[PDB]
Amino acid sequence: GIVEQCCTSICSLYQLENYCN
Amino acid sequence: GIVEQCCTSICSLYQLENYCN
Amino acid sequence: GIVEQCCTSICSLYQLENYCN
Amino acid sequence: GIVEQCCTSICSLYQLENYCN
Amino acid sequence: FVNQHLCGSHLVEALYLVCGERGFFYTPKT
Amino acid sequence: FVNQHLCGSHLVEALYLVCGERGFFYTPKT
Amino acid sequence: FVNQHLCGSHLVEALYLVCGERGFFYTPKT
Amino acid sequence: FVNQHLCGSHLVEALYLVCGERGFFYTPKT
Amino acid sequence: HLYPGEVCPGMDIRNNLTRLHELENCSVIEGHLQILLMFKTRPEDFRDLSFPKLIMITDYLLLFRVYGLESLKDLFPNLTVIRGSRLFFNYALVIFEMVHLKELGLYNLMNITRGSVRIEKNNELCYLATIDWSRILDSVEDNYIVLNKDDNEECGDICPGTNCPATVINGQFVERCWTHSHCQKVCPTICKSHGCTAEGLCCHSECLGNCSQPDDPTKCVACRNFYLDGRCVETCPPPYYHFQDWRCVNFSFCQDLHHKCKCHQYVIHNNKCIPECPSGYTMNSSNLLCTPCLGKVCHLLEGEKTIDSVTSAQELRGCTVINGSLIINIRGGNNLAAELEANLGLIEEISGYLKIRRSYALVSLSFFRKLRLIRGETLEIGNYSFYALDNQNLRQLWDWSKHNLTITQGKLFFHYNPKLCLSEIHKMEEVSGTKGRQERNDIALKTNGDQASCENELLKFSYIRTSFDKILLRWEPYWPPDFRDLLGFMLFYKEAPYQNVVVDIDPPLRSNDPKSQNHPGWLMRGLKPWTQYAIFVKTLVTFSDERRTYGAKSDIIYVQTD
Amino acid sequence: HLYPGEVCPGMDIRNNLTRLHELENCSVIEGHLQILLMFKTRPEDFRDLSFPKLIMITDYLLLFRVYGLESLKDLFPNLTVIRGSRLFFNYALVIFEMVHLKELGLYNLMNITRGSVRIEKNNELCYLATIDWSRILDSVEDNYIVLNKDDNEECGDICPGTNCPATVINGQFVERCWTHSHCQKVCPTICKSHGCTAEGLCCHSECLGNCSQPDDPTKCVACRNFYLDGRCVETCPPPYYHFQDWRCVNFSFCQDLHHKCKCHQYVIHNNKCIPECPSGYTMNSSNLLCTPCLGKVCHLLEGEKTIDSVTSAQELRGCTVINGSLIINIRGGNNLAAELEANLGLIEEISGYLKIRRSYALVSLSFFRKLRLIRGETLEIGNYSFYALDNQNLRQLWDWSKHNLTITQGKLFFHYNPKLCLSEIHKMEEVSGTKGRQERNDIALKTNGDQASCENELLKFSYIRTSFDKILLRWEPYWPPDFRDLLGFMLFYKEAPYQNVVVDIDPPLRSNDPKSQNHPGWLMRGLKPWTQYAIFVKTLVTFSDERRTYGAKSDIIYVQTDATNPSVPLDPISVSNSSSQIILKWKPPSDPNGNITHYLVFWERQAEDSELFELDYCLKGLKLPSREEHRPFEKVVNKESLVISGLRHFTGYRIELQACNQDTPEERCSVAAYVSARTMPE
Amino acid sequence: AAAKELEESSFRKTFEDYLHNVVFVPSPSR
Amino acid sequence: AAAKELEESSFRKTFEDYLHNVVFVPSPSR
Ligand SMILES: *[C@@H]1O[C@H](CO)[C@@H](O[C@@H]2O[C@H](CO)[C@@H](O[C@@H]3O[C@H](CO)[C@@H](O)[C@H](O)[C@@H]3O)[C@H](O)[C@H]2NC(C)=O)[C@H](O)[C@H]1NC(C)=O
Ligand SMILES: *[C@@H]1O[C@H](CO)[C@@H](O[C@@H]2O[C@H](CO)[C@@H](O[C@@H]3O[C@H](CO)[C@@H](O)[C@H](O)[C@@H]3O)[C@H](O)[C@H]2NC(C)=O)[C@H](O)[C@H]1NC(C)=O
Ligand SMILES: *[C@@H]1O[C@H](CO[C@@H]2O[C@@H](C)[C@@H](O)[C@@H](O)[C@@H]2O)[C@@H](O[C@@H]2O[C@H](CO)[C@@H](O)[C@H](O)[C@H]2NC(C)=O)[C@H](O)[C@H]1NC(C)=O
Ligand SMILES: *[C@@H]1O[C@H](CO[C@@H]2O[C@@H](C)[C@@H](O)[C@@H](O)[C@@H]2O)[C@@H](O[C@@H]2O[C@H](CO)[C@@H](O)[C@H](O)[C@H]2NC(C)=O)[C@H](O)[C@H]1NC(C)=O
Ligand SMILES: *[C@@H]1O[C@H](CO[C@@H]2O[C@@H](C)[C@@H](O)[C@@H](O)[C@@H]2O)[C@@H](O[C@@H]2O[C@H](CO)[C@@H](O)[C@H](O)[C@H]2NC(C)=O)[C@H](O)[C@H]1NC(C)=O
Ligand SMILES: *[C@@H]1O[C@H](CO[C@@H]2O[C@@H](C)[C@@H](O)[C@@H](O)[C@@H]2O)[C@@H](O[C@@H]2O[C@H](CO)[C@@H](O)[C@H](O)[C@H]2NC(C)=O)[C@H](O)[C@H]1NC(C)=O
Ligand SMILES: *[C@@H]1O[C@H](CO)[C@@H](O[C@@H]2O[C@H](CO)[C@@H](O)[C@H](O)[C@H]2NC(C)=O)[C@H](O)[C@H]1NC(C)=O
Ligand SMILES: *[C@@H]1O[C@H](CO)[C@@H](O[C@@H]2O[C@H](CO)[C@@H](O)[C@H](O)[C@H]2NC(C)=O)[C@H](O)[C@H]1NC(C)=O
Ligand SMILES: *[C@@H]1O[C@H](CO[C@@H]2O[C@@H](C)[C@@H](O)[C@@H](O)[C@@H]2O)[C@@H](O)[C@H](O)[C@H]1NC(C)=O
Ligand SMILES: *[C@@H]1O[C@H](CO[C@@H]2O[C@@H](C)[C@@H](O)[C@@H](O)[C@@H]2O)[C@@H](O)[C@H](O)[C@H]1NC(C)=O
Ligand SMILES: *[C@@H]1O[C@H](CO)[C@@H](O)[C@H](O)[C@H]1NC(C)=O
Ligand SMILES: *[C@@H]1O[C@H](CO)[C@@H](O)[C@H](O)[C@H]1NC(C)=O
Repeated sequence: GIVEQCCTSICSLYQLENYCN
Repeated sequence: GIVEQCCTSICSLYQLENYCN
Repeated sequence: GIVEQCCTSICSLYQLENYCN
Repeated sequence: GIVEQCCTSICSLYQLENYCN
Repeated sequence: FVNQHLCGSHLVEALYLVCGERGFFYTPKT
Repeated sequence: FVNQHLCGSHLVEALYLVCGERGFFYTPKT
Repeated sequence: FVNQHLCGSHLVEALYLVCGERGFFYTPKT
Repeated sequence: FVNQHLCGSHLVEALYLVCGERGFFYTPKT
Repeated sequence: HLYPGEVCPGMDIRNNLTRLHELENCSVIEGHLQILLMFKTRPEDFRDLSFPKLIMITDYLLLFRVYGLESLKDLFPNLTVIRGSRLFFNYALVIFEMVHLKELGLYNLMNITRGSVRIEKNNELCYLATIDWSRILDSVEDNYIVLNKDDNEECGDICPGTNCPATVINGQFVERCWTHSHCQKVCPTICKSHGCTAEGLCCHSECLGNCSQPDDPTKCVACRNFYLDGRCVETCPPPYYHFQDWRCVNFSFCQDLHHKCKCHQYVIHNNKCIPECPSGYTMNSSNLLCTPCLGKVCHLLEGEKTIDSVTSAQELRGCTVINGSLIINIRGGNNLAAELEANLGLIEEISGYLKIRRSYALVSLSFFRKLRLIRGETLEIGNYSFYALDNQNLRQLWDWSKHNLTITQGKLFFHYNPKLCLSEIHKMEEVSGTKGRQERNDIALKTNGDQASCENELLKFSYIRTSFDKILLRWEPYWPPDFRDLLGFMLFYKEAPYQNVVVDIDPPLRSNDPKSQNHPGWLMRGLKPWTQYAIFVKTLVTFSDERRTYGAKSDIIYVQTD
Repeated sequence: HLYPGEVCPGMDIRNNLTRLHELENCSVIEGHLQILLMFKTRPEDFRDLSFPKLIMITDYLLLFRVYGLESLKDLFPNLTVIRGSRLFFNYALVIFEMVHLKELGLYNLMNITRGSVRIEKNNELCYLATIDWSRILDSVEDNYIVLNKDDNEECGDICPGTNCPATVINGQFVERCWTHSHCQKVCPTICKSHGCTAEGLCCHSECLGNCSQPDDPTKCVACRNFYLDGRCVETCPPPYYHFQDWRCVNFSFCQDLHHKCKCHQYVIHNNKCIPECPSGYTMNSSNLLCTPCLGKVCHLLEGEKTIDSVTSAQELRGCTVINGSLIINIRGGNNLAAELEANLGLIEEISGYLKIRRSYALVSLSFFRKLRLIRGETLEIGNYSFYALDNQNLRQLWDWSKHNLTITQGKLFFHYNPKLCLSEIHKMEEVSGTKGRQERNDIALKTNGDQASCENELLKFSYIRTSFDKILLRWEPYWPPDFRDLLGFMLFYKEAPYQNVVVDIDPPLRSNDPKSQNHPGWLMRGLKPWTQYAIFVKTLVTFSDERRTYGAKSDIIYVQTDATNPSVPLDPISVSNSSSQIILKWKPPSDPNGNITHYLVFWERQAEDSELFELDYCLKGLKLPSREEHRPFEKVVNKESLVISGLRHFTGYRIELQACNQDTPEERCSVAAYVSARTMPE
Repeated sequence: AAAKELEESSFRKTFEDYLHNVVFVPSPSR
Repeated sequence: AAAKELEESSFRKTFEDYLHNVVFVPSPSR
């Protein structure tokens, strides 16, 4: 989930790259 | 004694219960 | 113990009979 | 773009880290 | 239950009301 | 005979009523 | 690149900076 | 780390301070 | 007529106004509509952009972070009704984080049937106090408005004169409008349900909100319940079937809807085109009728679901068997309980455990109607089938008169439940039949039910002495099985003009009970004559870690002085 | 001599005075004496009953529920010293539930060495406020006295006159006595150690309390430390041995004491006849000496002991190995921690678990000196080797600098510990190495340490702005890693003339940090001039069920304010004691408003009134009353008076007086106070 | 006393979370 | 606030208990 990745953990740019198309 | 308990003091029902068998 | 028998449980007259000699 | 990130927004050091090799 | 110092026939009838049945024996030795 | 949990001076007077005479010694070793 | 736990408009602007162009569609079934 | 909108030689020296060593290549195709 | 456009069911729009022209002509959008995440928009991108074609939305509507937009009276001048079947945290109108959005002009909106409105983080919006939600909504106490331009009091949101109704609500006349031009229309106190026309006459008994002619089902604007072919209708005449609580369709339509998942395949029951049948029913190959038979397993995703609102709730609407575990966590602030009951556990079994964490406003669990069994085949960690934490209003679980409970495995976990007293807890242990499982500190014996004296013991007043300046009360001296534990007598006194409902007394000497002359009392001096007082007493005793002697409280008594 | 009677070790007496005659002759009882439970006694059963021979008791003394007795001046006129080796809930004198006991007469009691005195449920006893316990005891704050006849104030516990010392204690003189006859003896402030004689001279350096002759070891009354054959001695000379901290015995004595358990068989160490040897020691077949060797297991009854006082504690005095489990429960109210330390864990191991339940005043655990290993071979129920509950003062467990901890099995149980924050808890988890054991709710994460912000995060002030009526602070805005969790800022302020040591602030918009222009601040208006203030700030954040971000607090800081114009110089009195001298005296102003530099003094020559020059006094009606510009001035420094010289006879004077709290730049000074005066005629 | 405001702020935070959770995964489908 | 008095009363009760526990068993030896 969103805070499960960016607030529980810290998101990477590669993790957010799947949230680019 | 008798007046020592029932007249000097006041007897209780539990005190007189020993004067039941 | 004392309250272990007379306050935790309730003592009997036979239990207190050991506390007569 | 360049002023789109460093003047429109403010660049971060991590954003400029892609502008390191 | 009365809370009073007691003598005479008052005390006698009180004791009979307490005893009812047997209440008292008479064996000091036998 | 009360059927109740007992402490303090209630329990003290109960024990004195049970004992009457001697009741308790104090010789653990002698 | 920040290394920090992110919420709110901080996370919103971070996501917009990551996406830039299209980034996200809305076809779960169609 | 400055938190400010940047242009000109300010931005140039900022980029040189970020890069230090190599920082940027020039191969779009080769 | 009544709806010259089309349906065009709900799809949500992102990142630019390009896909918006897909949704132009359509009269009433089935489903929901969201518009989100458009940073590069301009105020010029809306003056050549308008949709009067939409009048009603079924479920909800959402506006989230789109720049350059300042009003809504152009984009939707004629949206009128929100039904609100599929809701959004008990909201159907989301206006949130909208930079530059300063007004609405949503004057044609008349009734929102089900749901509420939440407004937040919109530091340009005004004209907010000029909106009577009671004309449009029922539960106006479920509307959240914060972080706005109205919250820093600057906007003079006025209109030039009379027009806009200046109605006293709380302190004075509140002028009702949408813009400086658009007043808020108020129908009279007789045309309230179906709406009124322009001069104020009542519409037809099947109209809703607006009607092109007063008292005409063929000349309404919006149907109350159901639509059929230029006529707002009360029900479906044969051979027609209710579809999504708004219209009547034939057998051919809902028939051919089924033929396309070859996703919500449909059936028909109770003259209705519905998605599915409940338990004990069977489809039909001929007409898809929920035929009764002998013998609904809503199998969850990973056997687990956090439940927080109606949006979580309607996914489990009408289920009978739960092949999973449930998590009840509502940081609420409003009682959802009736609508919570409206689509919940007509069930008997839970395969896994049950969790109830940190829910605030849940005073009871009576909305659980038919629940009997917990299988507990997957436990809460720590070997629990049941969980309970931090319930600031929970007092009653159920009435154990007719409510039952069957527990296979697992244990109980009770902490910080400040109005949950231990009597019904032990009753739950009894009716559970799992009393020989709970260890020490499976129940917080300090925090559970520590805000009101509950348990059993009642003080009874032996004697009452009144005056115009003196009060003495005498009651039967209760003594716990350890008489040392009584430390005092807590007394609560006050006056009482109605009957719709502090000092201390030291304990007297016990010392015997043939004649325990220790009937305890307190003298009150602070008396007013002719004055009704409300007095009651609590017994202050010593806590013990064991099964503590619960202590006594007296009755609230009313004493009128001279 | 010094002790004509005998030892007669302590036997306790019940139910009648018949066995009391077994204990007549003996002068110092080893052990203790209890007198208890004689309901069928009479006051006439004590008038023919007296024991002056007893002078000192070693351990303790007890009086419990004996009827008919009213005093102790007859039964024990001459008891003087209580040593208190074996104590009784840190007491040595029990006066309890004694019906008709109305007085003591215990004037000869002089020093109680170790222990205290508890008096309870004795509804006849008086003459108690006349008893200075500080003359007899050291720690007088451990003496509990309640439920007595003095608690319903009726007794006139007086003496006829002078004799009894009326010493001030708290509010006034407290007349010190025992009866209406017996005063309470006070030795002077130099004979305090060994007592004083009748005239008040100091006794010998080995006497105690009383001595028959001043400065005589052969004519004391009670020994301070040790007794040897008509002499109180400082130590045992060879070949004698200290026995029970009071005497010197030969080798044959403690030798033959061993030969009687064939129960406390005895050995010898450090010139002392002792019960047993500690670890690493061995007996001797020749002389029973605790010889050192290679490699003390105090195996409990049922492997378990509830520990509540020194009476519990001395049973494990000197032990090295505990073959059992320990339970610490002291419903207290008094720190026994030093005396607790004095006979405790010179050990390393506990074979079973450890329990700490509902103890009140135990602030620390440092009295466990050498404690290293927890075996936990028998666990607490719930699978614990450790227990902790309801400890209202416990803050530190140990300094983990040099103290260590090894835990074999079991888990940790932390509940209701409002001054025990999670930091040292997790440090104990770390040093234990048993961190991979504890589940959820092995630590109460809502009650443990919830009375003070503890853990790590410290606020740092960036800027300080001061005034005489304004305060602004600026500090670094801390944000937890979820920035939404910051609820607000808790601020505590007060004034503080010493340095031996409420508002809230909304958090600002975070929104960035290249230039997070959000340095938070608060303005105070409520300032007093020249006034020292003490301020500190705490961060209010949202609780989370996980490892919550511990939150910050600020340092306590001290800021004095600036200083305004001082108040009116109070009471100007202008007397002219001579024909040209005028004393002007005054009080300080109500508000000095800073350190007063000086007093600005203006005296102005007022001429005579002009209407008097054109009046005909030769006519009847001759009633004469006997009465910028730089004015002459003075800066009176450090004086509330000023005599003025060079003044006219018969001239009224205006006087304008001010005070001044600032002198060197741009004098901040008071407002004008006025008086008028007249010099004497010549 | 005012702890309902304390949980109300967490309610606001949960409302922040849920919209973000809606926005988060329509895009990763691979 | 005054809970030290509350535990002090229990301390008094414990002191009551312990003397009674001393008085209790020197007598049963059989
Ligand atoms: C907006 O229009 C509706 C149309 O009638 C007004 O009436 C409300 O209609 C709904 C739909 O039937 C009613 O809800 C129903 O409640 C029953 C329980 O009472 C439930 O079993 C049904 O399933 C359904 O949900 C609602 O009670 C009814 N309310 C009233 C006051 O009549 C509505 O009043 C209009 N809104 C305003 C602000 O005028
Ligand atoms: C009553 O007489 C004694 C005799 O000296 C007075 O002094 C006290 O003497 C004892 C025994 O020497 C001292 O106790 C010792 O303390 C040390 C640590 O300080 C410890 O290591 C020893 O094992 C022993 O326990 C005690 O401190 C000492 N007290 C004082 C104040 O000097 C005592 O003062 C006399 N009582 C009164 C009321 O004057
Ligand atoms: C909105 O309506 C116009 C008008 O056309 C009507 O709707 C069409 C879908 C069709 O059913 C026509 O018979 C109706 O009269 C639509 O414009 C038409 O678009 C089609 C392309 O799909 C084109 O071939 C026609 O020539 C257009 N006709 C006119 C009069 O412009 C428009 O596409 C509709 N918008 C949407 C989103 O459906
Ligand atoms: C059975 O119903 C279908 C569908 O109903 C249509 O859509 C509804 C929403 C509503 O608008 C109805 O009035 C419509 O009829 C019918 O199929 C359509 O019939 C209309 C007749 O005017 C025709 O114009 C459409 O082209 C038809 N649709 C298709 C896809 O061809 C059907 O006629 C109904 N049958 C009976 C017996 O009533
Ligand atoms: C208390 O002392 C008297 C006096 O006798 C002294 O103490 C004895 C123990 C013994 O040592 C005598 O030599 C001392 O002179 C005791 O009275 C004597 O008791 C003994 C028998 O016990 C008897 O033979 C004597 O005749 C008694 N003498 C006198 C003068 O009465 C008494 O017994 C001692 N009591 C206790 C409890 O020790
Ligand atoms: C070694 O000591 C013993 C015992 O000492 C006696 O008891 C002490 C409490 C103290 O009172 C000492 O003064 C005592 O001497 C001696 O045995 C006693 O000796 C005395 C001699 O005066 C004699 O009167 C006693 O009867 C003896 N005791 C018994 C039971 O018979 C012993 O003499 C000492 N030996 C040496 C070599 O000093
Ligand atoms: C909770 O209880 C279950 C049941 O005894 C425990 O799970 C068992 O664990 C053992 C070994 O770990 C397995 O051999 C069994 O098959 C397990 N049984 C089941 C039903 O899962 C579990 O260890 C307990 N947990 C706690 C924390 O006590
Ligand atoms: C505490 O842990 C111990 C260790 O596993 C458990 O005791 C075991 O119980 C089983 C069956 O009950 C026995 O076969 C083992 O021999 C026991 N081991 C030991 C070391 O005693 C115990 O069940 C646990 N108790 C709780 C309440 O969790
Ligand atoms: C569930 O409860 C229903 C009502 O219970 C009835 O009333 C109470 C007072 C008890 O006496 C109970 O035995 C009665 O039956 C029942 O109709 C139903 O059978 C219950 N179901 C189960 C599984 O217990
Ligand atoms: C117990 O602790 C003693 C002191 O510890 C010493 O100082 C600290 C700062 C650590 O660095 C520690 O490692 C040092 O040894 C030790 O003397 C002793 O060996 C320790 N015992 C055990 C069993 O760890
Ligand atoms: C005194 O008490 C003892 C022990 O109980 C007993 O043997 C003796 O007979 C008693 N004497 C009298 C006079 O009561
Ligand atoms: C609008 O957005 C869609 C998807 O985000 C993209 O395909 C299209 O090119 C965009 N059009 C314009 C004009 O930006």
